[PDB]
Amino acid sequence: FFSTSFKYVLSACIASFIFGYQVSVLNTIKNFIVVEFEWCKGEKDRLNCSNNTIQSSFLLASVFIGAVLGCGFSGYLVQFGRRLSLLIIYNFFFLVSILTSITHHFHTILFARLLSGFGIGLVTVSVPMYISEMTHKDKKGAYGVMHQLFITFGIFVAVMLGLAMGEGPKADSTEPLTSFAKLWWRLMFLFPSVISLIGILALVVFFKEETPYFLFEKGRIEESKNILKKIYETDNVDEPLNAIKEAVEQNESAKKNSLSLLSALKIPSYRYVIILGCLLSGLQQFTGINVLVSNSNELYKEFLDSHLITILSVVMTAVNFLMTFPAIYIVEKLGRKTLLLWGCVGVLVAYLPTAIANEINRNSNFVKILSIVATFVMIISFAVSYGPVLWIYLHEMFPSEIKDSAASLASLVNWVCAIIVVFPSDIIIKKSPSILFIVFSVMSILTFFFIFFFIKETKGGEIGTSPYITMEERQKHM
Amino acid sequence: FSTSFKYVLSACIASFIFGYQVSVLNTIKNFIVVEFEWCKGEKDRLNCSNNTIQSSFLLASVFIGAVLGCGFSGYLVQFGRRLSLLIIYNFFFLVSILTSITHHFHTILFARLLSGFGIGLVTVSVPMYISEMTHKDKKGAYGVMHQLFITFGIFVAVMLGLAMGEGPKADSTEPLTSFAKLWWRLMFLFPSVISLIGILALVVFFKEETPYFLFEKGRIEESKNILKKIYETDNVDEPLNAIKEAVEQNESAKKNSLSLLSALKIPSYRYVIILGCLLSGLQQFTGINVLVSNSNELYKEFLDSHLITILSVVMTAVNFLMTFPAIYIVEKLGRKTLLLWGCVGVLVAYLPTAIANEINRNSNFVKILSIVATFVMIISFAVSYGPVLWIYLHEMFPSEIKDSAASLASLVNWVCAIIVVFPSDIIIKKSPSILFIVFSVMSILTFFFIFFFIKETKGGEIGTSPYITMEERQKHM
Ligand SMILES: CCCCCCCCCO[C@@H]1O[C@H](CO)[C@@H](O)[C@H](O)[C@H]1O
Ligand SMILES: CCCCCCCCCO[C@@H]1O[C@H](CO)[C@@H](O)[C@H](O)[C@H]1O
Ligand SMILES: CCCCCCCCCO[C@@H]1O[C@H](CO)[C@@H](O)[C@H](O)[C@H]1O
Ligand SMILES: CCCCCCCCCO[C@@H]1O[C@H](CO)[C@@H](O)[C@H](O)[C@H]1O
Ligand SMILES: CCCCCCCCCO[C@@H]1O[C@H](CO)[C@@H](O)[C@H](O)[C@H]1O
Ligand SMILES: CCCCCCCCCO[C@@H]1O[C@H](CO)[C@@H](O)[C@H](O)[C@H]1O
Ligand SMILES: CCCCCCCCCO[C@@H]1O[C@H](CO)[C@@H](O)[C@H](O)[C@H]1O
Ligand SMILES: CCCCCCCCCO[C@@H]1O[C@H](CO)[C@@H](O)[C@H](O)[C@H]1O
Ligand SMILES: OC[C@H]1O[C@H](CO)[C@@H](O)[C@@H]1O
Ligand SMILES: OC[C@H]1O[C@H](CO)[C@@H](O)[C@@H]1O
Repeated sequence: FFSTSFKYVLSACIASFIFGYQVSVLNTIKNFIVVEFEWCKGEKDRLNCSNNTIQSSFLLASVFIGAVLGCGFSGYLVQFGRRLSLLIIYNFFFLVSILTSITHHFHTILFARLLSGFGIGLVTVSVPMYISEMTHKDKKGAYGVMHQLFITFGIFVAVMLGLAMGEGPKADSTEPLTSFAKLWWRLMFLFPSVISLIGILALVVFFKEETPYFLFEKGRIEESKNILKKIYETDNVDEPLNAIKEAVEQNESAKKNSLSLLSALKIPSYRYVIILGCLLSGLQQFTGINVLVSNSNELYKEFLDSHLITILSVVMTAVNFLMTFPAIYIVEKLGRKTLLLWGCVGVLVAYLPTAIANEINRNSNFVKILSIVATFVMIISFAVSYGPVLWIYLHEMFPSEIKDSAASLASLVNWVCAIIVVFPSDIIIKKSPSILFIVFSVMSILTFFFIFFFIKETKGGEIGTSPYITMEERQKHM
Repeated sequence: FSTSFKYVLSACIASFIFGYQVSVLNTIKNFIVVEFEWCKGEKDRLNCSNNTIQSSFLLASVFIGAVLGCGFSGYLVQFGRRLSLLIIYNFFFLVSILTSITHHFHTILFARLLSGFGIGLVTVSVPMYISEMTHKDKKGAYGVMHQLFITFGIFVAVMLGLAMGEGPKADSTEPLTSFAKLWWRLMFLFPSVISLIGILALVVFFKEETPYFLFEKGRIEESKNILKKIYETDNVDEPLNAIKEAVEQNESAKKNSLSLLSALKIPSYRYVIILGCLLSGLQQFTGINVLVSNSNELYKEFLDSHLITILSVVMTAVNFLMTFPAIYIVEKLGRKTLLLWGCVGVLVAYLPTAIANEINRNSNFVKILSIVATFVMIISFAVSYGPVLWIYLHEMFPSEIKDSAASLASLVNWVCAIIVVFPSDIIIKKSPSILFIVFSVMSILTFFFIFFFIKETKGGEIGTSPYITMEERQKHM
């Protein structure tokens, strides 16, 4: 259904779109910066050299480290508001897009990409929590899948705009880049400025209210009543205010007992749910998803040419975008634990045979075809499950007293594990893919058993509840 | 050097960064011109048309950013004064970082645009913070600290550029020294370290907000606490009542929906608003920013490179030394007196030079007269108009529009900088007699405007203005 809840969640999905677009737009056009910026002007080949590898590694380290920092600071910025965080995100990305688009050196664009990763880190926490507190509880997951839905649409859009370009600068060539190339790569960088302005317009014109949970939590009880009546489309909103009123009584009880996130870590009951979130969020990167997102080109560069890789990237990202839709219906109909475990199964289906085949014959044609299609398996499984479900889960698994802080910590762990996985995986897939893919298979099975034994279902809960800490296991202790 | 002094110095670190970011670009610009190679397609590597165009753009970006920063600081300060200082510090930390690593005209232009945004934030936030963290009897004396450290920042900026050689020759082609390629980025970055120092100072010792704002927003007991902290005495009910009346006038004004534009329709408020705008913008018609912005362009014609070095150093040092006497005089004499004497001084500086250029444009003594007249103008501005304006704008408004109108006037100052400096940069190139006679006419006009319209504001309680009286503020619609 397209309700008021849906309009507001969509308002936040613009920040989600900027998330995805900034994740992938660098990789879309990086050959053209390598040529234009003359990173390899001393070697025979202009797209591949020592200098390019070094600096292009840093241009990803920027995104990931800035996302670590941005998720860390999202915990203290959301303290001062959710809708505020969306306006900060939009106003921030507007300027960072401008700067990225006007840089003429590796340092300025490294700075701009680190700022862009900080924006990513803000979005990761801000948008899913906003959707968590701005939605009908029955539809928390359906609309939380919209977060990842629009992230994926951002990636797909970034890939689609690059095809308006010339689809390659000759590497062996000494030919300067086309004027339209030199322009459209900067224009692609700047497009998110327009998108940011659109988000700001939508926030300031139509969707002015903040989340009912927050307003009730900060004393403005009648503004809570108003915006909750507006997301629920009725004057009768007793039960959601009961959810919010009890969760907020819990927040202030905990703050009376001085239960900061660190103090809760000295409490076992809270520490268990916290570390469960940390591990579920850090394991999302052990799929190698950003090994494929960052090095979508570098992986298949051994056995494929430019045209097929263009088409591959397009259909890969489009399949990614189209497989998030089913998750909208699955996350709610089945449950989150269910879809998560099915995702593990899909990723194992993908990785184990590539490991086996590479162990048989790395240089096999069957191995190359199998690599292509196993990649698509990983994508179809990731897009319909873990992707959406993690950001849905993290803002439903935590008690109200540490709901916001714990979510930011888990998102920080997500980006830190991205650092852990992506950068060594591109060393190992170069050396021995069998080691890599057997590790990812074992991680699929390990994560499966972890989720099966420890991870509990979270569908349908009111705001500020956890299946890990009952009500009495948290008020009296906190 | 009371507690109020500690708090105002905490705010004056931002004033230091203000001045530094203002003159640091101009101090080392030759070096960037050589690195970025804006004029390499000619025989002369420092002087060409493209340099003129892009340098004018860099200065205009700073000015436009200051306009935007003051206008936005009006809306920012309602969320906090010390908050404005924090946002400014973080902002300039990262802007100094970016300014330091720029390698193109566009990135450094964008960097200076943001630097000007922070400039405009400071221009409004810092004088207000000092206005509300000090004794009502010492608002002016501590308000000079703002401009005192501003001038100190310009002095530091010019001083550090001397550690360089100033050997990016116009006739040479020799590549810049490694230390030279390093030091101007280090100078752009130094305000990052200074921003860190300021953030530290604010967050550790000077945690409390201003009493006026705290009472404006409900924290009455914390208003009392920080009031007793700055005043070093607990029974300070009189400042609390000044705040109570100003804040009650604020709440009653918002009750009738008094925004700045709503006050513009009531003549009572519109009068003091346009007085503020005019007094604030008239500070720029002294030609002070024509000299600060185009310091080298004025004396490159009759002065050599080393001679420009010493002249800039000593006039900037004089600016800084002569901002000190205002600290005592603003409180001993008042603002109107010191303003009128400043107009006198500026006329003494310009009018002899104006007539002298018509006497003999190419006179050996006209150059000497211009040097002495420059120092007369510098001394005149630094001790009076410079310090006094930002003191005046945060005492002359009723509290219903105190912050909003203060921000509007501080904005107008920067708009007038644009209206003056660039037409001045073009006119002084043609006929200094006309420009100096116009600046002298402006001295006379400013003198009479201040003389007839501008009232004394010393000793007024916070939220008090000599233009609108307490019962007049009540005048029901
Ligand atoms: C977050 C972004 C930070 C990027 C800058 C990190 C420090 C890089 C060291 O300085 C570099 O030294 C080179 C000569 O040695 C110069 O060619 C180059 O211009 C300069 O930048
Ligand atoms: C206490 C919370 C109230 C703040 C929200 C009020 C409505 C939205 C205002 O957002 C505006 O977005 C612009 C982006 O261009 C900013 O430039 C501008 O400064 C800011 O005012
Ligand atoms: C409140 C005191 C701190 C609790 C310490 C954490 C260990 C107890 C948590 O129970 C867990 O329940 C799961 C059922 O879903 C089991 O599968 C799992 O084996 C078990 O560990
Ligand atoms: C879920 C994983 C999705 C991975 C998608 C990452 C996209 C980055 C791949 O860059 C590709 O480089 C080519 C030139 O080299 C371009 O022609 C092409 O447009 C672009 O797509
Ligand atoms: C985290 C990985 C994301 C899924 C990608 C699946 C396999 C990608 C193909 O890899 C490439 O093909 C051969 C193996 O198939 C190797 O010989 C080659 O060195 C490797 O670069
Ligand atoms: C109150 C008036 C303040 C005016 C100060 C303006 C400073 C900018 C002038 O540039 C000067 O040019 C030289 C090379 O061009 C530099 O070496 C020198 O350090 C610098 O000072
Ligand atoms: C890149 C350098 C690191 C930037 C970090 C910015 C400083 C954190 C924000 O400041 C804090 O805001 C609170 C407002 O309530 C105050 O309570 C507290 O005293 C103050 O310290
Ligand atoms: C904002 C102005 C500050 C005070 C003015 C005095 C210092 C500048 C002097 O001007 C310069 O010296 C001669 C004027 O006597 C002219 O020959 C020359 O064309 C002119 O460029
Ligand atoms: O969907 C692809 C992206 O989503 C994840 C976060 O949800 C990122 O790590 C990944 O690059
Ligand atoms: O030191 C003089 C400076 O003060 C004025 C602001 O009051 C600036 O324009 C000028 O650079």
